[PDB]
Order: sequence, then structure tokens, then C-alpha cells
Amino acid sequence: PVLRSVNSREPSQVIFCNRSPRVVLPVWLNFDGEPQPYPTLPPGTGRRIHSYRGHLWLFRDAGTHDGLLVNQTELFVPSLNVDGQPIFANITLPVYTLKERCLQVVRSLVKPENYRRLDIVRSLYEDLEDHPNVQKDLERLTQERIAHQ
Amino acid sequence: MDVFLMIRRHKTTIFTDAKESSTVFELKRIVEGILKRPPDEQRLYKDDQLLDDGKTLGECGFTSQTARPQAPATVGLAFRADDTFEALCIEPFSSPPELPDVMK
Amino acid sequence: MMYVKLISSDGHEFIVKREHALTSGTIKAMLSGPNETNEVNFREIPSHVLSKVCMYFTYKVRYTNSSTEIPEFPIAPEIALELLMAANFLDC
Amino acid sequence: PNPPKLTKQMNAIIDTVINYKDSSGRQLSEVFIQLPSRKELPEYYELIRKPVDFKKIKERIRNHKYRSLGDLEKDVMLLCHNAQTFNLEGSQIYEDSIVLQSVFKSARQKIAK
Ligand SMILES: Cc1ncsc1-c1ccc(CNC(=O)[C@@H]2C[C@@H](O)CN2C(=O)[C@@H](NC(=O)C2(F)CC2)C(C)(C)C)c(OCCCN2CCC(c3ccc4c(c3)n(C3CCCC3)c3nc(=O)c5c(Br)cccc5n43)CC2)c1
Repeated sequence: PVLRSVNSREPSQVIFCNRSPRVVLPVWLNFDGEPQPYPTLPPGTGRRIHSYRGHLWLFRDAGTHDGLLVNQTELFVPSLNVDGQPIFANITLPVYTLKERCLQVVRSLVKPENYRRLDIVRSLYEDLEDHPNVQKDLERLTQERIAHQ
Repeated sequence: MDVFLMIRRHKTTIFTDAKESSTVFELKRIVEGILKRPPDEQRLYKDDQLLDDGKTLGECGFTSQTARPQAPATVGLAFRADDTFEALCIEPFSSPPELPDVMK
Repeated sequence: MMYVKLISSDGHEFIVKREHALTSGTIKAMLSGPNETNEVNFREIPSHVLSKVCMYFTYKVRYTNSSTEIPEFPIAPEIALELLMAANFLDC
Repeated sequence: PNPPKLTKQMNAIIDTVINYKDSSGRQLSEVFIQLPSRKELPEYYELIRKPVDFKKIKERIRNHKYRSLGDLEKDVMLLCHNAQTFNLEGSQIYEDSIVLQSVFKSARQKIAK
């Protein structure tokens, strides 16, 4: 797998800093590229955590799995600890498209079973049902990384 | 510091940004460039109160906390109509329909 | 700066920076082929929805490429479906 | 309290197992040092009736709970069997416990010579 943690033995202290209004789910990509859910971060909180250089992390809304950014990007990799200092992983909301933001709100208000009882254009039902998922986003990111290489 | 504004007259709304340190007159100059009416032919309001030309936007009450891009502050605009300033009039936007039952 | 006029189904006129309106591919397509030069009319987008769309163009322009904590774009339950319909049409 | 020669042997064997590094330089004992908490992984405590880790083993040498090399062997064999019970065959951790079990046997032979 292209997106996976490197089996490194280099310890790396990180500050997971939740600068978003959501409950954050940190996701560690294991050595076999499989996503591993870690303890959640309430909004406006930070935790000093133990990781390794070369380890791959993703951040999602814990409740919905909506995508979040870390240091203005999708993946976080602990790197060089300058003069002992822990690495800061600033977790924030992306500037979502209006469509994706609307989908989020409609999803929070309607049960999936009731999506097709809404009076909207047919393709919007498909978008409502295309729930945000770690595995889905990984597949897209894998293609994105392969195209660069 | 940037302030995000809705300048409203009747059925017209101008969406614009400005500096907190910028003045009412500079904002009247932005209105002139768009609606082709000189500053003296305009009256600007923050709710019921008429804003003075010299006063900064921050002095009027427009701060980053209240004039947000996703929630702009309303600046009322009145023009001199039939040789005299018309009463301040802003037409309301439409009303959202009854919320769907599956959304209830 | 250039300005464009976006007109709601109920005749409300929203004057926004050309740059903000070009966020939408649909708006771009209707500013390059249809009454005036930089005026676009939306026959099915009401003023309570169009106003929120203009707020969204502002929010997007301000918060894209910025080192600041990004606030949530708020959307009231009552405008949620109609805002979804327009955002879909507009591709925003 | 145990005789001083016995305590030295126990620590020498356990240090060999813990400081064991494979071909890649990876310390196989690393994940086995500390058990997962009962809060984070309650299934582990529902499945494994006698949980042990290398910190618990070190503490049992130190407090003279093991009165022989056989007593120490039983706990290392229990840690490895636990690892082999909870985790799937072929997983890194399952495989690491197989190697640690072998390293223990060799280290006990060396000290007995
Ligand atoms: C607080 C907070 N808020 C937001 S994020 C957060 C937070 C942040 C950090 C931590 C701790 N840090 C890590 O988990 C880091 C992160 C990422 O970089 C990978 N990682 C590791 O440490 C990995 N290790 C290594 O790469 C190396 F050490 C070899 C170099 C490892 C997962 C494979 C262990 C945290 O940890 C809490 C949850 C993390 N889990 C890590 C694995 C743990 C574990 C520990 C001991 C185990 C074990 C599993 N398993 C299995 C394997 C998985 C299923 C259970 C197992 N089976 C056994 O049978 C056994 C026995 Br016999 C004896 C002793 C331990 C044993 N263990 C359980 C907790 C919470």
C-alpha cells in the first residue's frame, strides 16, 4: 500500500491541537495501510501524544467522518523535532464547498431512510447517501499520490 | 482588521468588505462607484442611527466580531429622492417555507 | 474591482465582486451567454437563499489560503434544502 | 527474599529478551512491555484470564515472587501464549511472541552453561 506508516523506531512527540468546532477522530494508518481509530479530541482541546517519525495520520469529524485538515493538508507525518520541541498538528475545518456543507446539514437533520422523501433533484439523493468515509478518502488519496509519482 | 458588510436600499444589496479604520465617507465612495450617486446624495445607517462621514467603521460599531464574512453586518442606505432624503427602506428577503416533515 | 448583479426570483438585486461570483461555474457560464451586461437572473432562486449564497462566496474568498481558525459556515434548518438545491445548480 | 545468584540470572535472561533486536533493529519486546488498559481494550481482559507484560515480570523478579528459573519461564510462556491467543496467526505481534519465546529458551541455556 502507498499510504501507510513506515516501520520506524524514531520517537516523535506531537501536540494534537483541535482548532475546529467538531469532536475530532485521529486516524493512524498502520504499517499495512489500514486505518486505526484513536481516542477522540473534544473541540478546543489539545493533547501531547507519542508517535514515530514517518507515521501517517488523518483527522475526521468523530460523529460524521467529515474530512478535516491538519497543518492545512489531508495527511500528517511527524518529522524533525526542532531542539526537543513537540511537533504541532493544527487540526482545522476545511473551507468546504457550499454543496458539501449543505449535504452535512441535511444529513444531521434527516434519517438516511427518509432521504428519498425530500423534494430534490435525483442526483442529490445519491450525494446524500455518499456518506464521508475514511476508506473512500484513502482510495482517492492513493490515486492522487500515484499521479504525482 | 476587515469588516464584512451588506449595504441595503429597497431591493438592492451590495456585498462588500472594508477596513475597520476606514471611514463612512470612503464607504459612500464605494457606493458611488457602484450606484452612480455622489456621497452627499447618500445617508448611511447602523440600524435606526444615521452615521457621520468622518467617523470610522469601528466607531459606528462595525468590528470583526459582528461584521463576519459568513454573517455580514447590515448598513442601511437612503438616497435623496424628489429633492429630499427618502425614509430608510429595506425590503425584507423572502421567507423559508414550512420545514419538511422528515426534517422535523 | 468589477461588480456583477445577481437577481433573485422575487426581484432582489445582490451586487457582489465579479471574483466572488466567478466561484460558480454556472454564474461564469451565464455571464458569457444569456438584461444588462453583468446582470444574471435566477428564476428559481429566492432572495433568502441567494443572500446566503453571496455570504458563502465572501466566506470562501476570505478563508481560502489563510492561516486562521476557520469558523463553521452556518446554515439554519429551514433554509437547508433550498440552499442545497441552489448550491447544486450553481456547483458551489 | 531469593539468593543473590538467582536474582542476577533472572534479570540477565529477562534483559536479553527485552533488549532483543531482530535483523531490522526493531525491539520485538516494545509492545509487550505494557498491557493495553482495561478501559481501551476490555475484550482482552474478558478473553485472557491471566494477563501479564514485561513490566509485571520485572516487578515479580524484584519482589522475589519467582523462586526459580522455572517460575520465571512460566510467566514468559504465559505472556507469549496470551499474545498467541488474543491475536491472529500471521499478525506482526503474534510472530514477535514466537521469536521472544525462542530468545527466552536460548538465554536460559546460556546462563545454565
Ligand atoms: C490520548 C490520545 N488522544 C488522541 S490520540 C491519543 C493517543 C496517541 C498516542 C497513543 C500511544 N501511541 C501510539 O499508539 C503510537 C501512535 C502511532 O504512531 C502508532 N503508535 C504506536 O505506539 C505503535 N508502536 C510502534 O510503532 C513502536 F512502539 C514499535 C515502535 C503501536 C500501535 C504498534 C503500538 C495513544 O495510545 C492509546 C491507544 C493506542 N493503542 C496502541 C496499541 C496498544 C497495545 C499495547 C499492548 C498490546 C496490544 C496493543 N496488543 C494487541 C495488538 C492490537 C490488538 C491488541 C497486545 N496483545 C498482547 O497480547 C499483549 C501482551 Br501478551 C502483553 C503486553 C501487551 C500486549 N498487547 C493499545 C493502545 C493515544
